[PDB]
Amino acid sequence: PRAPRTYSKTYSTPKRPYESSRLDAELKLAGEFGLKNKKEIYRISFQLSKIRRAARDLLTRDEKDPKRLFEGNALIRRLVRVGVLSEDKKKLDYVLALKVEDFLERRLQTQVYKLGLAKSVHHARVLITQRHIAVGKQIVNIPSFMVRLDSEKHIDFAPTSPFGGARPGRVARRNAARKAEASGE
Amino acid sequence: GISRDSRHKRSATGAKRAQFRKKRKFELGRQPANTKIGAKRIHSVRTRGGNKKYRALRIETGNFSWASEGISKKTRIAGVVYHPSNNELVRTNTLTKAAIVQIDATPFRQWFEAHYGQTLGKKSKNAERKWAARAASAKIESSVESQFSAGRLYACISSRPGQSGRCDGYILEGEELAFYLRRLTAKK
Amino acid sequence: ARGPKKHLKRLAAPHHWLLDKLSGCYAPRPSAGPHKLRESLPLIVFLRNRLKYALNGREVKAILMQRHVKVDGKVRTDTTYPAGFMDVITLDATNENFRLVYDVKGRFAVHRITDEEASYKLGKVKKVQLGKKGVPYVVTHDGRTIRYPDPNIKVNDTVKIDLASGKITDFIKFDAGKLVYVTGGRNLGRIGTIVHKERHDGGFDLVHIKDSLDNTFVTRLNNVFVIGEQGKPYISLPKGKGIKLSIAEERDRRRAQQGL
RNA sequence: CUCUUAAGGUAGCCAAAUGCCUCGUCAUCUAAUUAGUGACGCGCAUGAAUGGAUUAACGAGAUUCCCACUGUCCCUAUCUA
RNA sequence: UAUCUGGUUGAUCCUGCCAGUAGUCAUAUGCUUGUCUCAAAGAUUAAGCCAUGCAUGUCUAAGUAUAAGCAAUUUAUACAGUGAAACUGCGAAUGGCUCAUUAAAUCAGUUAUCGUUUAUUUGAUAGUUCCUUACAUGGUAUAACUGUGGUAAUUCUAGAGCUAAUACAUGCUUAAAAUCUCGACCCUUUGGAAGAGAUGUAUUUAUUAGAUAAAAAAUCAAUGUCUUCGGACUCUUUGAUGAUUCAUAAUAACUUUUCGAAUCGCAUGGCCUUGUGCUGGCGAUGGUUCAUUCAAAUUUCUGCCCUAUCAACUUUCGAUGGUAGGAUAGUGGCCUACCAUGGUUUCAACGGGUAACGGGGAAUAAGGGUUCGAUUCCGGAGAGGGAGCCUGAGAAACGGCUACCACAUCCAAGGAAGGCAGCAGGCGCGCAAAUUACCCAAUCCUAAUUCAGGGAGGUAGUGACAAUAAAUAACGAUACAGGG
RNA sequence: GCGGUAAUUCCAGCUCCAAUAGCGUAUAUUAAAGUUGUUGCAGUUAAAAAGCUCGUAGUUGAACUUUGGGCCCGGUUAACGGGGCCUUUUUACUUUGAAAAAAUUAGAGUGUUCAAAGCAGGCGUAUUGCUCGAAUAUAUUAGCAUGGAAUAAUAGAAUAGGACG
RNA sequence: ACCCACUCGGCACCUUACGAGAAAUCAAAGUCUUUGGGUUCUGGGGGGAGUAUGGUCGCAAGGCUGAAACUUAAAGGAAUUG
RNA sequence: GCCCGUCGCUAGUACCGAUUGAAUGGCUUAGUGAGGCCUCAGGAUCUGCUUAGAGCGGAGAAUUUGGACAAACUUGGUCAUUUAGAGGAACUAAAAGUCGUAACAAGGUUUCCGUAGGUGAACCUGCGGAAGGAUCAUUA
Ligand SMILES: NC[C@@H]1O[C@H](O[C@H]2[C@@H](O)[C@H](O[C@@H]3[C@@H](O)[C@H](N)C[C@H](N)[C@H]3O[C@H]3O[C@H](CO)[C@@H](O)[C@H](O)[C@H]3N)O[C@@H]2CO)[C@H](N)[C@@H](O)[C@@H]1O
Ligand SMILES: NC[C@@H]1O[C@H](O[C@H]2[C@@H](O)[C@H](O[C@@H]3[C@@H](O)[C@H](N)C[C@H](N)[C@H]3O[C@H]3O[C@H](CO)[C@@H](O)[C@H](O)[C@H]3N)O[C@@H]2CO)[C@H](N)[C@@H](O)[C@@H]1O
Ligand SMILES: NC[C@@H]1O[C@H](O[C@H]2[C@@H](O)[C@H](O[C@@H]3[C@@H](O)[C@H](N)C[C@H](N)[C@H]3O[C@H]3O[C@H](CO)[C@@H](O)[C@H](O)[C@H]3N)O[C@@H]2CO)[C@H](N)[C@@H](O)[C@@H]1O
Ligand SMILES: [Mg+2]
Ligand SMILES: [Mg+2]
Ligand SMILES: [Mg+2]
Ligand SMILES: [Mg+2]
Ligand SMILES: [Mg+2]
Ligand SMILES: [Mg+2]
Ligand SMILES: [Mg+2]
Ligand SMILES: [Mg+2]
Ligand SMILES: [Mg+2]
Ligand SMILES: [Mg+2]
Ligand SMILES: [Mg+2]
Ligand SMILES: [Mg+2]
Ligand SMILES: [Mg+2]
Ligand SMILES: [Mg+2]
Ligand SMILES: [Mg+2]
Ligand SMILES: [Mg+2]
Ligand SMILES: [Mg+2]
Ligand SMILES: [Mg+2]
Ligand SMILES: [Mg+2]
Ligand SMILES: [Mg+2]
Ligand SMILES: [Mg+2]
Ligand SMILES: [Mg+2]
Ligand SMILES: [Mg+2]
Ligand SMILES: [Mg+2]
Ligand SMILES: [Mg+2]
Ligand SMILES: [Mg+2]
Ligand SMILES: [Mg+2]
Ligand SMILES: [Mg+2]
Ligand SMILES: [Mg+2]
Ligand SMILES: [Mg+2]
Ligand SMILES: [Mg+2]
Ligand SMILES: [Mg+2]
Ligand SMILES: [Mg+2]
Ligand SMILES: [Mg+2]
Ligand SMILES: [Mg+2]
Ligand SMILES: [Mg+2]
Ligand SMILES: [Mg+2]
Ligand SMILES: [Mg+2]
Ligand SMILES: [Mg+2]
Ligand SMILES: [Mg+2]
Ligand SMILES: [Mg+2]
Ligand SMILES: [Mg+2]
Ligand SMILES: [Mg+2]
Ligand SMILES: [Mg+2]
Ligand SMILES: [Mg+2]
Ligand SMILES: [Mg+2]
Ligand SMILES: [Mg+2]
Ligand SMILES: [Mg+2]
Ligand SMILES: [Mg+2]
Ligand SMILES: [Mg+2]
Ligand SMILES: [Mg+2]
Ligand SMILES: [Mg+2]
Ligand SMILES: [Mg+2]
Ligand SMILES: [Mg+2]
Ligand SMILES: [Mg+2]
Ligand SMILES: [Mg+2]
Ligand SMILES: [Mg+2]
Ligand SMILES: [Mg+2]
Ligand SMILES: [Mg+2]
Ligand SMILES: [Mg+2]
Ligand SMILES: [Mg+2]
Ligand SMILES: [Mg+2]
Ligand SMILES: [Mg+2]
Ligand SMILES: [Mg+2]
Ligand SMILES: [Mg+2]
Ligand SMILES: [Mg+2]
Ligand SMILES: [Mg+2]
Ligand SMILES: [Mg+2]
Ligand SMILES: [Mg+2]
Ligand SMILES: [Mg+2]
Ligand SMILES: [Mg+2]
Ligand SMILES: [Mg+2]
Ligand SMILES: [Mg+2]
Ligand SMILES: [Mg+2]
Ligand SMILES: [Mg+2]
Ligand SMILES: [Mg+2]
Ligand SMILES: [Mg+2]
Ligand SMILES: [Mg+2]
Ligand SMILES: [Mg+2]
Ligand SMILES: [Mg+2]
Ligand SMILES: [Mg+2]
Ligand SMILES: [Mg+2]
Ligand SMILES: [Mg+2]
Ligand SMILES: [Mg+2]
Ligand SMILES: [Mg+2]
Ligand SMILES: [Mg+2]
Ligand SMILES: [Mg+2]
Ligand SMILES: [Mg+2]
Ligand SMILES: [Mg+2]
Ligand SMILES: [Mg+2]
Ligand SMILES: [Mg+2]
Ligand SMILES: [Mg+2]
Ligand SMILES: [Mg+2]
Ligand SMILES: [Mg+2]
Ligand SMILES: [Mg+2]
Ligand SMILES: [Mg+2]
Ligand SMILES: [Mg+2]
Ligand SMILES: [Mg+2]
Ligand SMILES: [Mg+2]
Ligand SMILES: [Mg+2]
Ligand SMILES: [Mg+2]
Repeated sequence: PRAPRTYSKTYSTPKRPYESSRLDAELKLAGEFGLKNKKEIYRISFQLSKIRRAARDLLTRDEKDPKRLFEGNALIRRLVRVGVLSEDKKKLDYVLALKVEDFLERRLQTQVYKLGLAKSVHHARVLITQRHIAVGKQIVNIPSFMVRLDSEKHIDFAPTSPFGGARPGRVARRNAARKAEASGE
Repeated sequence: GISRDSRHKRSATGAKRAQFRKKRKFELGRQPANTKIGAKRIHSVRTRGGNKKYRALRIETGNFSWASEGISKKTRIAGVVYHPSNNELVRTNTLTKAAIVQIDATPFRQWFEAHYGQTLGKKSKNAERKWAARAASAKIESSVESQFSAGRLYACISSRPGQSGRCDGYILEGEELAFYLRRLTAKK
Repeated sequence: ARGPKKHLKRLAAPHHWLLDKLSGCYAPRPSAGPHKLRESLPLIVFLRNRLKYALNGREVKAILMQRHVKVDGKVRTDTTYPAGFMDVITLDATNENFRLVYDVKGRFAVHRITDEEASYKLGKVKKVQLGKKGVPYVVTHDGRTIRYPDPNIKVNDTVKIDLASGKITDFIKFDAGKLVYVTGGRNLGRIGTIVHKERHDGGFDLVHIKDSLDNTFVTRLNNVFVIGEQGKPYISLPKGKGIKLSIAEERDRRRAQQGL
C-alpha cells in the first residue's frame, strides 16, 4: 500500500523503422553531435513533438486566451532559457518551426566542444563522463546536461584533476613514481 | 435469527435475487412475546446499543385513562374481547396494541363518586362545596355508565406490551365505543 | 464494516494538510473533535509540519506531554486533536499565538496573533433551540453550546466568545453587506461581502459575494461564515486577506519582488 | 469379360421367432452373464402383399433389467380350522 | 500524435482478405548482461491443501499490593519507593489479506433520515433521594496466593483455606419560594381557614399548549380581581422549519423506579469557643439528559457486459397494495392476521452466460473511438462450505464460541485439539511470480497510556516486470595515399 | 518464395545492415481498419434488397403565431460584443455556477549534478536569521441553481360546461 | 373517327455525358472526403455449409430459424491482349 | 487446355450414437433434522425478608414444554458448465491411382433455378422459371 511512485519513458521510437534516407540523417546527427545510440536522437524528437503539439493545440486558441497567454509564454521563457529558441525568436509560431538540432546544440557535450576545453565531440563526452567539465562548483558529468543560456559562461575545468586543479592523474603520478626507484635508489 | 432485510424478498419485477451476503445483526428480528393475563412477569431484552426493551410475558393490572375526565387509575385487565388483527389473540387472551380488553371498573367508579358525589348508574361541608361546583358536568353517557353496573369497562391497549413492559390503555368512549359495540354484539 | 475505522491512509488525508506522497502509508487520522476531521488540523500537522518545531512523531508527544500547548484557552494533550477554524493554540514558552484561518488557496494558514486577540474567538451558530426546563441554548461551528443566549441570535450568525470563561460578548447578524470568510468550496479561503442570499426552499441557498477588489462569486450558505462588519473583520486576516489574485497576476508578483 | 437355367438379391433388415460354424466379434450391464441390450455382417440359409422396413396404442403372448416387495432362499419355528 | 507497403493476372483496374509495420503499468520464454536512480513481484491454473514460528495486547502522580518480591534503612506503626501476579478497566469490530460470490446486486456521482443507533471525543446539563432507625462512609462475596489433587495429554481443572475495589450488592444526605389537591372546626355573606399530603430526573399511557390577519356589539353557567351601594374590566404566552402530532412546557396516573459521586492523586492554606472542630486548592475518574464528534443503518434520482436456439414473468408458502398487530435501533410484506388483485415486460422483462467484485483509473495517442481494470485509493464481500450465536457501544467476528458437512492433528484407544484469501515458509498447480532475515529508528495505530505492543509499517535478500541516467575509449606523433 | 550441381534465401567463413545493456519469440490488445462505418462502409454484376402487399412496436413526419421601426445606458481589440426604453405587449435543448477526494492525466514553478522523479526550496551577516511556495485546468451522463427563447414538441373557447366586473 | 398544339399519369425507347462507377455501364447506378431529407432489409476473405444442434410449421416431401470445430492465400468482379 | 463425382489408400477435426453414460456447481419438492436463541418448566445445591418452628421472596446447575432460526443427511426433480463411448456418418488436408468426362467452345444434349422421380459415379428426364445465351432484329 506504498504511495504509488510514478514514472514515464523519455523517448518515442519511429513508426517506419527501415526508411533508407532517415537512417542517414540520424547517422550524421550521431556524428555531428557525438551521440552514443540512436535513442539519444529519439529522446529529442520526442521532446520536440510534445513541445510542438503543446504549441499546436495552443495556436488553436483564439488570441488573448489565458491558456495561449500564460501557458504559451511559460513555454517560450523555458525554451529560450536553455538556448534552443534564439534570444528573441520568441513566439508560439517560432517554436513550431523549431527543429531537432536546436536542443542537441545546447547539450553540455555540444557546448564543452564549442568553446575551448575539448576540440572533439568524442573528447567532449569522454571528458564529461570522466569527472571534470564541472559547471560552477558542482561537477555535472551528464553529456545531456542541457546548458542554459546564461549558465554557459560558468563552465570550465573542474576544481579537481590535471585539467582544472589540484594533482595530476595517477597514470602520470605512477609514471613519476616508477622513475623514483629507476633514477633514485 | 429472523431477518428484516428486503433482499431475501423478490424484486417488484418478480425476479428472485441471489444471496448477496450473509445475515448481519443490525437487520435482525426477534420472537414475539405473546403477553397474556397473569401474575406480572416481565423479561428484559438487551436492545441495539445496549439500552433495554421490556418483554411483557404475564400482564395483569396496568394503567388506564378515562379520556373526558382527565384522570388515570390502575386496574386489573380481566381479559380480551375483540381484536382487529387476529381473533386467535382474543381466544388465547393475548395482550397487544389495539386490544379492546376489559378492565376493573371499580377504581374508576370510586374516583367518580368521591368527586361528583352522585353514585354511579342508578358529610364534611367542604365536600358539598366542591360537588356543587362540579355538577352540570355530571352526565357521562348512557353507554359509558351501563358498564359500571357490571363492574368492568371497555378499554383499548395503547401501549406495546412486548416492547415497553407496561400494558396501558384508555377506556372506550364516543363513537369509538359505539364502533366496537356494534362489533361485539353483531359478531359474537 | 463491523465498526469504527481507526486508521487513515496517506493520499486519503485532507489535501489541505499538504502531506508528501512518500514517507509513509498513513496520515494521523484526527481524533473525535469539535471539528470534522474532513476540515481540521491535527496538532501534529501544525507543530511538526507547519511551525517546524517538532521533527518526529515521538517529538510532538514530548511537547504536549511537557504540558506546553493549549488550544482555545485549554491545554490539549491529544496528538491528533483536530484544531479547526478560528482556534487559538497558545504556547507560553514560545510566547506566540496562532488563529487558524484559511489561505487564498484554501489551506489552513500559519498566522500569528498577539497575546490579545487570543482572548476571544468567533463561531457560527449552527442551531438555536430549547433545552431542558425551558433553557434556550445555542451552539457554534466548533460545538460550543452556550446557554441563555440573546433572543436575536438565529442560525447563520456569528458569536464573539470569551475563552477563559465562556458565554457571549455581543454578536453579528446575517443580512446584506456583511464581512464573510468562505469555509469550504471552490472559493474556500476567500473573504468578501454579501451581494445577495438566494433563498432555496428545501436546501442549498446560494450566497452571492463581493470582495475588496470587486469580484463576484457564490457558494453554499452552510460554508458562509460571517466574520464581521464590512471592511472591518473581528479578527486579523493574513497577507492577501483572501483576495484571490489570478494565476496570471500571481506570476508577476513573484517576479516583481524577485530582483537585485 | 465368363457361365449354366429367365434373371442374378434392388430398398431395406440381421447371430433376428431365420446363422451351421457359434457360447460369432466389439461395446454395454455384472464381482462373474451360453442370458439381455447396442453394434458389426461374403447373411450355412434375411429380404420385399410367398410382402420388406417402421410403428403410437393395445396384450392372462415370449424376453432382460431396475425400484419396491417379500419364508423363494440362508433356515427354519410357531399358531387356527 | 490525418502516411501505408508485399501477395489473386499473360498484363490491367477493382473487391477482398492473408502478410508486413508500430505501441502496450502485458504476461510468458530464449540468448546476452557492466554503472546510478527507481522497485512490480503465487492475481490468472487451484477462495486448492498446508509441518512450524510469528502476527494483540495494554498502567499513569492519580481503581485494587501484607508478593514467605526486589530496595534503601524508611519522621512513615494504617498505607506511601519500586513492583511480578491477579482483580477491575479498555482494546481485541482497526489493520493486513483475497476477488470466491455478486447483473439493478455491489458501485459511481447525487439526495434522504419531518424514519434511527452511536464507545469515544469536544461543549453544556442536577439543592429535591428518608418519610416516621451508619453519614466520621452499610453488607458481604472472590481472584492472585498458600496447601491437598486428578488426567497419556491443552492457554484442563477439582475441591480446602485467606484477602482487596471505580468489582458485586447496598444506601443516608441541603436554600427560599410558589402552585396544586384534600380538609378539623367557626356559619353568614361578595363569607373562610389551620395543618395533612403532592411536586428532582427517567420509564408508560392518556389529555392540553405550542398560537395572531383586518374590527365591532350582543349571549349562559362560576368566577378573576377590584372600589365604596358607582360596580371598573387594564392585559391575551409561540423557539425553530419549505413542512410536523418538532423543540419545550401543562395536568392525571403509571414503573420487579434509570441517574442523582459511600471514587482516586498532588498539595496543608485560612479561621476559633482549640474539638485533631469548622471551612478550603488545583487536578483525575465517573455519572443523568442534550449538542458535538468518530461512525452505523437503511434511502431519492440516473447509470452496467454477451444472450430471443430465454417472451412472457411474479402470485403454493408475499407476488403488488390497504388495515391492525408483532418484531427491530428504527422506516418497510421485515414477519403474522384479515382484505383486495395487484406488480414487471419488445423503451426487452423473466431466464441463461460471464475465463464479472464496482469505481478512481490503464493501453492506444487526427477527430469520433477500440480494448483492459485480481492488483497501492475509495466502496463491497469473505476467512474450507453453510448456519447459529455469546460478549459488546460496534460482530451475524472466525488468528471468538456452538452445530453440521468436508478436511485434518495428537492419543496411553479412555479422549483431546484445529481453520495461513495475515508474514514468511511447504506440497500442489501450471507458461507463470521472491527470504521460514532485521527492526520499531520513520509513518502511524492500540492501550490504564510520553515509556509498552504492532510480520500494520520500515529495512535488507531474491528481483533484466516496468521506468531514468547512459562506460566499453580519448588526443597527438611518425610512414604512405589525397582538396584550394 | 528459396533448395532438383555454377544457391542473392539452407549449413558455415568473410564481410555488411539494424537496433544496442539489451535484441528475439509466443500470446493478448490497440493503431493501421472508411475491413463495424455517428463521424464513415458496401449491397445491378465482387459478400449482400425479404416473392409480394398489409401492419403493431420503433424511428420519422408541411407551413403559419412579434415582423420591422426609434432612442438610451454602461462594455472590449468603425467591425463586434453586453445591458434597457418606445412602437396597440410545459419539457427537450443551450450558457453561467455551485456542489465535484487524493493519487493519476494535463500543467505552472523549482537547477533532484542531468533526468525519471520529488515538492521541495531560495537568499543570508552562515553567532541564538530572514523568506516566496506546494499553482492551474479535466471525462461534458444524472442531480442542483441560473441566463437564453431559436429550434421541436405540449396545453388552451366548438351542442361554449370559455374569458372578464 | 383523324390531324394539330398544349398538360397531367403510364409501359418503354434514343442521344448526350452534366455527373457517377473497378469497369461493363448508368436520367440514375447523379446531386458522396465540398462525405447527413426520412425510413426498412442485408452483407463483412474462400471453404466447411445452409451442414450440426435446438425450436417451430407441415400429413409428408419439406419450409423458417440456424452455429462451431477445423481448413485454406486465395476465391472472386470488370475489362484487356492472346 | 482447364476440369467434376463416385471408387482406392494416409492423417486430422467436429457430428450422431446403445450405455435409462459419467462429473461439478447453483435453485430446488419430500422426508428427517444437529445447534444456539426465545419460551413453558424443572429445582442438584446454596440463600435473603417478616415471625426448635412455620408461613413469602430472591440466586441457580443438570434436566425439560412449546417456538422461530436452521446447518446437514436421504430421496427425487430442474438449470448450468465439463466429459467417457462399440459403432455410425461427414468434412478437411496431402497427389498428377481407378472409373468415366458433368461444367468452361452451341464443351459437343446451351447453361442455370425451384420441384419431382431415376442412375456405379459424375449425371439423365419431366414441368414451370431465368438469360448470367448461342437471339437486344421482320411496320414487311
Ligand atoms: N447461434 C446464433 C448466434 O447469433 C449471433 O448473432 C446473431 C444475431 O444476434 C444477429 O442479429 C440478428 C440478425 O442476423 C437477424 N437477421 C435479424 C435479427 N433481428 C437479429 O437478431 C438480434 O437482434 C434483434 C434486434 O434486432 C434481437 O431482438 C435478437 O434477440 C437478436 N438475436 O445476427 C446473428 C445472426 O446472423 C452470432 N451470429 C453468433 O453468436 C451465432 O450465429
Ligand atoms: N473518501 C471520502 C468520500 O467518500 C465518498 O463515498 C461515497 C459513499 O461512502 C457515501 O454514500 C452514502 C452517502 O451518500 C449518504 N449521504 C450517507 C451514507 N451513510 C453513505 O453510505 C454509507 O452507507 C451505505 C449503506 O450502509 C454503504 O453502502 C456505504 O459504503 C457507506 N459509505 O456517499 C459518498 C459519495 O457518493 C466518495 N467516494 C467521495 O465523495 C469521497 O471519496
Ligand atoms: N469454489 C467452488 C464452490 O463454489 C461454490 O459457489 C459457486 C456459486 O456461488 C457460483 O456458481 C454460479 C451460480 O451461482 C449460477 N447460478 C450459475 C453459474 N454458472 C455458477 O457459476 C460457476 O459455475 C460455472 C459452471 O457452471 C463456472 O463457469 C463459473 O466459473 C462458476 N462461478 O459460483 C461458485 C462456483 O465457483 C460454493 N462457494 C462452494 O460449494 C465451493 O467453494
Ligand atoms: Mg428470515
Ligand atoms: Mg489518529
Ligand atoms: Mg462524504
Ligand atoms: Mg448384398
Ligand atoms: Mg438367397
Ligand atoms: Mg434390382
Ligand atoms: Mg429400387
Ligand atoms: Mg445375420
Ligand atoms: Mg443370441
Ligand atoms: Mg428388427
Ligand atoms: Mg434366436
Ligand atoms: Mg440373467
Ligand atoms: Mg450375450
Ligand atoms: Mg443383439
Ligand atoms: Mg453377413
Ligand atoms: Mg451384404
Ligand atoms: Mg459357413
Ligand atoms: Mg428366401
Ligand atoms: Mg409367390
Ligand atoms: Mg413373392
Ligand atoms: Mg420367405
Ligand atoms: Mg410387419
Ligand atoms: Mg402395454
Ligand atoms: Mg403384461
Ligand atoms: Mg410385458
Ligand atoms: Mg408378458
Ligand atoms: Mg410369511
Ligand atoms: Mg482469380
Ligand atoms: Mg496483422
Ligand atoms: Mg490464488
Ligand atoms: Mg498479490
Ligand atoms: Mg478491514
Ligand atoms: Mg448470474
Ligand atoms: Mg452512492
Ligand atoms: Mg452473598
Ligand atoms: Mg469459588
Ligand atoms: Mg474458596
Ligand atoms: Mg409531545
Ligand atoms: Mg474529563
Ligand atoms: Mg395475474
Ligand atoms: Mg420458509
Ligand atoms: Mg400493511
Ligand atoms: Mg405496520
Ligand atoms: Mg420496522
Ligand atoms: Mg392474481
Ligand atoms: Mg469471478
Ligand atoms: Mg471488469
Ligand atoms: Mg476492482
Ligand atoms: Mg490516446
Ligand atoms: Mg484517439
Ligand atoms: Mg482513424
Ligand atoms: Mg480471478
Ligand atoms: Mg480479470
Ligand atoms: Mg481494498
Ligand atoms: Mg484455504
Ligand atoms: Mg462490561
Ligand atoms: Mg465479516
Ligand atoms: Mg479478523
Ligand atoms: Mg464466522
Ligand atoms: Mg488466520
Ligand atoms: Mg489409560
Ligand atoms: Mg502466505
Ligand atoms: Mg514446473
Ligand atoms: Mg515472472
Ligand atoms: Mg506477474
Ligand atoms: Mg515507530
Ligand atoms: Mg515502540
Ligand atoms: Mg514508567
Ligand atoms: Mg525486466
Ligand atoms: Mg566489458
Ligand atoms: Mg555455392
Ligand atoms: Mg532473406
Ligand atoms: Mg549465409
Ligand atoms: Mg476503426
Ligand atoms: Mg456527429
Ligand atoms: Mg467494405
Ligand atoms: Mg452477388
Ligand atoms: Mg425471409
Ligand atoms: Mg505530471
Ligand atoms: Mg417543423
Ligand atoms: Mg474525416
Ligand atoms: Mg465470410
Ligand atoms: Mg434446410
Ligand atoms: Mg433443423
Ligand atoms: Mg472474367
Ligand atoms: Mg479418418
Ligand atoms: Mg427440507
Ligand atoms: Mg431442536
Ligand atoms: Mg469414431
Ligand atoms: Mg449406431
Ligand atoms: Mg479409363
Ligand atoms: Mg482422368
Ligand atoms: Mg463435357
Ligand atoms: Mg456423341
Ligand atoms: Mg461423349
Ligand atoms: Mg465424339
Ligand atoms: Mg452440353
Ligand atoms: Mg453454357
Ligand atoms: Mg431418368
Ligand atoms: Mg449401392
Ligand atoms: Mg455469379
